[PDB]
Amino acid sequence: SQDQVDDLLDSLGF
Amino acid sequence: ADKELKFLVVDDFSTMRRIVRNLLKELGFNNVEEAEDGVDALNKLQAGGFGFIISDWNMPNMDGLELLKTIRADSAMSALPVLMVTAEAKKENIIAAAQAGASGYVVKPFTAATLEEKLNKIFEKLGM
Ligand code: BEF
Ligand SMILES: [Mg+2]
Repeated sequence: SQDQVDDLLDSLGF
Repeated sequence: ADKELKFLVVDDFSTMRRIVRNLLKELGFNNVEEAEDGVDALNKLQAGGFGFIISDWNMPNMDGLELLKTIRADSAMSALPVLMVTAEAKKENIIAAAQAGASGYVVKPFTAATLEEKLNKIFEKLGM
């Protein structure tokens, strides 16, 4: 879920 | 990106605005103004010339998400870079930022190095 947050941020280019 | 790019720093806490303005200065960005919520921000933006917005999420009168959506739907300002600032990275808030067109997203507190990283990400994507 922290990994999901980091993946999410990466996917968004954030 | 141009050193003279005009920033608007938006936060209801004057100390946080001062900190962000100081981090910008540390990076060589001296052309910085402040606003205390989304309503104050839109007023300032009418003066024109603004090139980059950094906005907090939680503010009275108009919050950061409301401000971002307004800027993005505005006839003149729709493409303005907007870096969102939040107290905590949460899936729901990140996805809300994404859906509304946030140019970037950063969790406070952050260092000048982190600020520079996020600004450079936005500049790169926008060809600035
Ligand atoms: F009030 Be902000 F979301 F830190
Ligand atoms: Mg706030």
